[PDB]
Amino acid sequence: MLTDPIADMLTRIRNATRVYKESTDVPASRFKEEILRILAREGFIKGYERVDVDGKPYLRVYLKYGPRRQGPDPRPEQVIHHIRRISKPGRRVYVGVKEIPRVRRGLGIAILSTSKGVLTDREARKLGVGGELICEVW
Amino acid sequence: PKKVLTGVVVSDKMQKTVTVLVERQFPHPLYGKVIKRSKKYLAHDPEEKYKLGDVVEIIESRPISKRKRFRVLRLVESGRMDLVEKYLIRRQNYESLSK
Amino acid sequence: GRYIGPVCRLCRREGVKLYLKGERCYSPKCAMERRPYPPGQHGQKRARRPSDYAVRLREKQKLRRIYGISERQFRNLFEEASKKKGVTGSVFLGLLESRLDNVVYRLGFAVSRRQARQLVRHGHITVNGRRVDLPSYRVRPGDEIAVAEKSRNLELIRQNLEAMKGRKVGPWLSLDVEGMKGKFLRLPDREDLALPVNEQLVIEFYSR
Amino acid sequence: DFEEKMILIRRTARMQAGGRRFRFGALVVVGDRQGRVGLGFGKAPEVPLAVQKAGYYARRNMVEVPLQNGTIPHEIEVEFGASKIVLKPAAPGTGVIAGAVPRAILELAGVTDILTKELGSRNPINIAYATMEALRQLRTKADVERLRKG
Amino acid sequence: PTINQLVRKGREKVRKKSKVPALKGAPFRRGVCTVVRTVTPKKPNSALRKVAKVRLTSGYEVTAYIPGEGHNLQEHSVVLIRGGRVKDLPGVRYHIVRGVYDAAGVKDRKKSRSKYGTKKPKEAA
RNA sequence: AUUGAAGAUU
RNA sequence: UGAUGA
RNA sequence: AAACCGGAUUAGAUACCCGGGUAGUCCACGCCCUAAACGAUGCGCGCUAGGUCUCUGGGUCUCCUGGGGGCCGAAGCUAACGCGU
RNA sequence: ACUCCUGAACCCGGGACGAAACCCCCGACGAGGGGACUGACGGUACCGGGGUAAUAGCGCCGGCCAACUCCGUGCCAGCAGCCGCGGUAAUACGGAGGGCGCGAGCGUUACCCGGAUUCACUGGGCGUAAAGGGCGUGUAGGCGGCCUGGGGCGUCCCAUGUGAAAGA
Ligand SMILES: [Mg+2]
Ligand SMILES: [Mg+2]
Ligand SMILES: [Mg+2]
Ligand SMILES: [Mg+2]
Ligand SMILES: [Mg+2]
Ligand SMILES: [Mg+2]
Repeated sequence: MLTDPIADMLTRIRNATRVYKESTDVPASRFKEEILRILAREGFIKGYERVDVDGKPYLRVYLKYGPRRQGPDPRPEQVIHHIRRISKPGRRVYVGVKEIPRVRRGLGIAILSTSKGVLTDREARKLGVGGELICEVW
Repeated sequence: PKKVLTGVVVSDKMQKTVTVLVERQFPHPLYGKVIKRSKKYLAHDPEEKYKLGDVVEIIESRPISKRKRFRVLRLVESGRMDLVEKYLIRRQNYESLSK
Repeated sequence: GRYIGPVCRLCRREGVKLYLKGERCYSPKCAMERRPYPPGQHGQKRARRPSDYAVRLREKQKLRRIYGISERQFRNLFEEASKKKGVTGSVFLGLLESRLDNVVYRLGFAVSRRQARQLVRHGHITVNGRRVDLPSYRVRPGDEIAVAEKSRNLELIRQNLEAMKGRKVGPWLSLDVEGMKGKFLRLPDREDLALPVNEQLVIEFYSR
Repeated sequence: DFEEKMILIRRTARMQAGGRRFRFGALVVVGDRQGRVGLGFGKAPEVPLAVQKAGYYARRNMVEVPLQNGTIPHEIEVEFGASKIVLKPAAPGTGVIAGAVPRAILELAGVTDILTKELGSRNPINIAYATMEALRQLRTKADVERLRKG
Repeated sequence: PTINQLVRKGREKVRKKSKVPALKGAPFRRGVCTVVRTVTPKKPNSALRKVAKVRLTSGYEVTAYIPGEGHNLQEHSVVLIRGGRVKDLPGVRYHIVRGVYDAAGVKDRKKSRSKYGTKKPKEAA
């Protein structure tokens, strides 16, 4: 049935970038969108937009890389080095504000969902609230 | 404050008494996952009033018997025989577990 | 406690001059002039290429052997230094350097640490006037370290304190030569000490 | 001139008609203690030419180690085969608390405060190779910023 | 295992076994001898090794090694036992403490004197 | 006696 | 079809 | 064709080879519940280059497009061997 | 060794705090003021004077692991935490010189945690290393696509009570 849609997205994304695709559809959900917004803003993706395919709502995700590279193996560095689900249907994961993780001494993000909406970790910390720890990303 | 618990009536087979199944759920100390867990309470129903399938509040009470220690505070909703159904089948699984 | 045995003899082995005698370890030997090599039947056969361990060992040996404080006591001071706030390698140095017996010597009242230690045990020293006979005594900043007026007479106190008339003293210390007394101004900054010793390696010896 | 420490020498052996035939392998690190290290694996009929040969390959294989005062930008774990290394940043005063293999490598990039763990297979060669890959993999605030601007 | 699985069964504590029923934990036990046989080692080892059968205050009767140059033990000898296998002699897992009870210390012993149980001798000392 | 030394062999 | 222990 | 009865072979031959032979192999009904019961690879779903052979549908039938069976092998994975829509 | 110097012990002299209340007197049996008795530790601690060069042991030195040489011994006697030493040249046995380590201690044995991501939540695996159930059906249970609204149980936040002393 597809059991964790948000896992899915992270994975679709993880997969498309390692073969350096320009873009990936992922079937669209409001929540998925909210996570994408962060990705976009935090400068991990170029951007994203709604689209249809076979006339059902998707989300094209435009991915983003580094420059062509030095010697044998000219593959660009990845912008999204690591994108990992934390909370999962098997095991939900929640943090109080005092215990939100700091991803790769701040060079990374942790999307995290609160009752004040979906936020990066600094975002959440600032508005002094915690919630479901969605994924890390660096 | 006298504890208030809310559950499902799964037995009226006793005079002035009801058995109430109260589910509780929480994060498992080591393994994290939110796990369910429940307990039946025998509660005081003096006007043999609440019946099989009612959802009720249960309130911490001055003792009535050995094991009667709660009284039926009120009714939340009637009908919920699915919940009783759940309990009953789980109960009958038990035969199909010995020798 | 404390060592007691052949000495300008590790002025040796540890590879480098420790002035443990002081008075002589200054003049055609810390024993170390005549034979700059390890002791015993084997000490001048070809150096064995020493292990990462060996190295760390000797280095702490070196440092400790300088203040002649015992392993038990040394270790306690180190653990003290670890858990304390700030850069643990240094602080440890500050702390060893705060031992009365060492300070008595840094002030020149004696010519060595082992000799200095005796003057402390034998009542010849005061701290802020009140007498103190503990080598291990922790000197804090602002403390005045006197010769005991009763002891001010002996051929030794004379000779050593006279010897100091010309002499310069620790940036972190002060010493009024005439009135036979010193002040402990501040604990020494790593830079103030010139110890033949890489402390980061000592820290490393107390890892595994 | 960089610094050069020998992490490992071993004697391997192959078989031929009547008798075995020995060889020597040498793991050598070279570093300027200022954010530049190299690993070198050199093998030869004799220890010296081997060690020496390592030296040569070490200098031909070098890394940007972005020190940030004694320590590294952030945490990394790297797997190399069954070998795994974790590298952790530390405030000054700590030291290089590592195993002999990555200590050697960290020390010669002039890392002075780092917390490490060897996990998985502890085989020196691969631990050393992971360590290098780990360092080779460190980014800094700057690089990230460049990457994400677009 | 899945996490549900760990919730269901959990991990299992690796709780492991003594090598030395000198029973009640006890760091030493007192026994009385029975045989003072000699035994051949195994492996690639050849020699005539000293052993006693010891009947213990544990209730237990077992074989123990008699360490050092030469002993003075026989049938009714009465001895303290310490644990320490022999490793060349499978089924020998306890040593006899030398210098306790009816076990003489090792005569003429200069070096590791503390084991073997022999007093500081007097010569030029 | 033999073996590097033994077991075995006169 | 066999080739005593290290 | 186990067993077993003989014939050879062999140092011997409770075996390999040869001549016989009962259970069994076959059927019905009831048991047994095992295996190198193997892809030594649990089941479902989503994602990630291609080439070529093949079974079986559909299309506008060079081909395109489903569902099986194969091999080679992007990225990747693996201790390696390998695995690889 | 030997020169000088200091002076643990030991001797002499002094000598505690710990104890100001109960009580009595004044006041008023109050408040407040005055007064007296009382020390097991103990002639101890501590202070002053005098003053003797005055105890060193245990473990270890093949590798891991810091520290090497000569005899003896000849798969013996023995060592041995694991790997392993000893078969006539033993840095591995026993002794000795020397050496390393710790020091009024040093070693041994037993037991607990560590290292052991070797029960793996943090943090493991199952083609050939140990590990896919012989295969299905489907009970409990676990898990559950996209949109909107209620509720607010989980979850998150603020305040507040609680979390004794010891310990840290
Ligand atoms: Mg792996
Ligand atoms: Mg392993
Ligand atoms: Mg054979
Ligand atoms: Mg042998
Ligand atoms: Mg495993
Ligand atoms: Mg298997």
